[PDB]
Amino acid sequence: AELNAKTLQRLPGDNWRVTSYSGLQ
Amino acid sequence: VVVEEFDGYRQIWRKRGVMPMLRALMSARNIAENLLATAGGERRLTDILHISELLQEAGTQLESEHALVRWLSQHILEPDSNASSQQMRLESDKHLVQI
Amino acid sequence: MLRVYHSNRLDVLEALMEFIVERERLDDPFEPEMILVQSTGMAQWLQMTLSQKFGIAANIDFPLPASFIWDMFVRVLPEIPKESAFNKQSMSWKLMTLLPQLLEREDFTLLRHYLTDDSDKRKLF
Amino acid sequence: QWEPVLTEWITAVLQAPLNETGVSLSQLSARNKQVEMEFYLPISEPLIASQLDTLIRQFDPLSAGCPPLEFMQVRGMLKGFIDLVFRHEGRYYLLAYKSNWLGEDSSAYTQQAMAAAMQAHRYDLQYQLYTLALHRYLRHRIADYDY
Amino acid sequence: RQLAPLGFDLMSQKPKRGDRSRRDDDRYLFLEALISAQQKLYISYIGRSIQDNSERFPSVLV
Amino acid sequence: AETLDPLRLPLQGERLIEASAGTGKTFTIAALYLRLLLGLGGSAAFPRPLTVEELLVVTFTEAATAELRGRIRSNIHELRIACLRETTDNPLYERLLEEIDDKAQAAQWLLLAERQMDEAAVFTIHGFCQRMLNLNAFESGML
Amino acid sequence: LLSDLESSQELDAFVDVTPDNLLHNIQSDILELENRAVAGVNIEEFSRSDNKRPLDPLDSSITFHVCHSPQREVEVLHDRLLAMLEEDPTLTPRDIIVMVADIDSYSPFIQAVFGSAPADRYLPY
Repeated sequence: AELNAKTLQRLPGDNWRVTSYSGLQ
Repeated sequence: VVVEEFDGYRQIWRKRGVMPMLRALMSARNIAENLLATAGGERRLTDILHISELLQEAGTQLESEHALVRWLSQHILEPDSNASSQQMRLESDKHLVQI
Repeated sequence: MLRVYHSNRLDVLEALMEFIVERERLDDPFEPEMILVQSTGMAQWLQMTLSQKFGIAANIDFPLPASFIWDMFVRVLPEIPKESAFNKQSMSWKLMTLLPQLLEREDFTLLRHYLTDDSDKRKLF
Repeated sequence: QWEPVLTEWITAVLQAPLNETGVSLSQLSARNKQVEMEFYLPISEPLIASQLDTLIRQFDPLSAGCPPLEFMQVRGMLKGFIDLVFRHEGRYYLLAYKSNWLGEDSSAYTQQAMAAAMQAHRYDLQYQLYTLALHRYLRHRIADYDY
Repeated sequence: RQLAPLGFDLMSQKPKRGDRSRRDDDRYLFLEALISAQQKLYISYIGRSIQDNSERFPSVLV
Repeated sequence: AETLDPLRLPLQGERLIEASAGTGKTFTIAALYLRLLLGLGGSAAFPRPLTVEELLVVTFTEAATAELRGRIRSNIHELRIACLRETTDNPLYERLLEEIDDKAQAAQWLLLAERQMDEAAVFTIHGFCQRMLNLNAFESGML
Repeated sequence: LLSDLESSQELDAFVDVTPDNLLHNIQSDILELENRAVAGVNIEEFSRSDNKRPLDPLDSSITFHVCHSPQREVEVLHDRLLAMLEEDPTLTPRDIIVMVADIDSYSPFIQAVFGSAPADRYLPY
């Protein structure tokens, strides 16, 4: 029989990260 | 083109690891569908997946990339039987004569 | 006065701590605020929630209960060093010297039967 | 062998005052000083580098050169570890430590070379975030606060 | 996770109120994981063996 | 030899059970485990009821020990339900409920056995030997 | 130990949870301290089954999953987390936590099934 897979519409997550000054340089 | 895609596979293998490189190789070449279409290739595909799982289990304990290749060549040269490195059952849905 | 705050979830306790801090401010600005936690993730989540509520989260000390109790022992009673003489490694290295000295006693014959069979200073440590 | 030269160098550091009025480090009591202040700073907007570097260059005079760095939109928390915060005559001050200084052996470490090092290593953003964190800390702690 | 006592410890012989054990700590961790879940709770355990297809029973808490 | 009844076996001294191929050995083991937990048998019973941490079960295969632990846990839960309901659908459970006079104390003991089922002393041979070597290390001389 | 203190000031701030879901039902039964387990002492309580609480078939709050290997377990978990992210439009992966009994045994499998996802499927871990 025929079978298909579901597809995610959007991105799973935004750019959320707890960084420091060295992360921004 | 083959050398370029193998260099991309080497870059994925150096950046992301073993199983991402093997999954990108099995998805771009589409070799899993061809092995499932071939009669008698499901056991070969399960053996390939188990070898990939064992290579990923042995690749986290090693830093160098050639060290995993030397470990795989040694375990090929060493036929010793461990509880994790044995062959599994290929299929369970299809009924087979069990010796 | 010892205040005990019973609550079902942790967000109500965090809101009550925020209301306590915003209600009564500290007289000394450089005085650290002692918040007793057990793990590092709890202190990190408390720091993130206090930074989200206040706009900043700094000079907040998260010590162990044993470390805070020993600090209060040092601060209240004088003539006390900052480190305890009875620690795990210190008592281990003391007992490794004291146990061969006490093998001649009658009360330590069980440790003598456990120790004097074969010893390359492995069972003793 | 380095120990007897290092301690007198330390006293040479301690004898040198670091203020606009000439306040040394020996005049700071234990309650006035605070070493290694850890702060968390929240941000709910996507941090755009083009909208931030222009706002820095509008007021900071050291941003004449220094072409702007590129980073993604960062939304969430920012960690920071200030080396020292100390008060004196009713005024708060910040102090940080940089000690690599490999390329200088003579007395050429003037204000121009230090400004060039600040522009090269981009410590202006770090000092501006430190001033923002100290302003928020003194606003949250001390009532009736003026910057 | 079961951690057997040393055997010659006197705290395991006569327990008090303030005594702490790893089994009770794990049960309280399971209680805090049940309470702390707000929207969705997912639980997965190995039920069938990959080697001999043997039935693997779950924990007593589940 | 004699025939074996799981509710009439005297649990005194040494007994030798010869379970043939295909017989309910794991069921007889679970029945004797419930008998040792509840203290049943009358004159052939134990002088005192024992807890879960006092019944030692030794089986070689680890999967056999896991299956026996799961089956004993299921039997404890089923007997607790049948004692709370005073009824069951199994004849051996019916005779087990008929053998006891009290229901509240037996239900409390079965509840404490269900709660202490994680600390059950059902180990293998080498596991029991390692546990006895690590527990009483002084008289044995083990690291 | 807390109730034994003499000069303790006890304050209670309990937010009640409306029992609609199964997890909210369990939390309400824990908070209200009541026994909803039907033993069935009589045959009338054993025959009828509508005396319990109704559970909707679409309630996916608490689910129990049986897997065959540590690889397939987290491979199912990744697809279920993708389905949960697709089911709710406002859902952050920061608000999702995964706790394992042993981290060192499952962490190779977790990293393997989390690194193999494509760019449209990859969630940060």
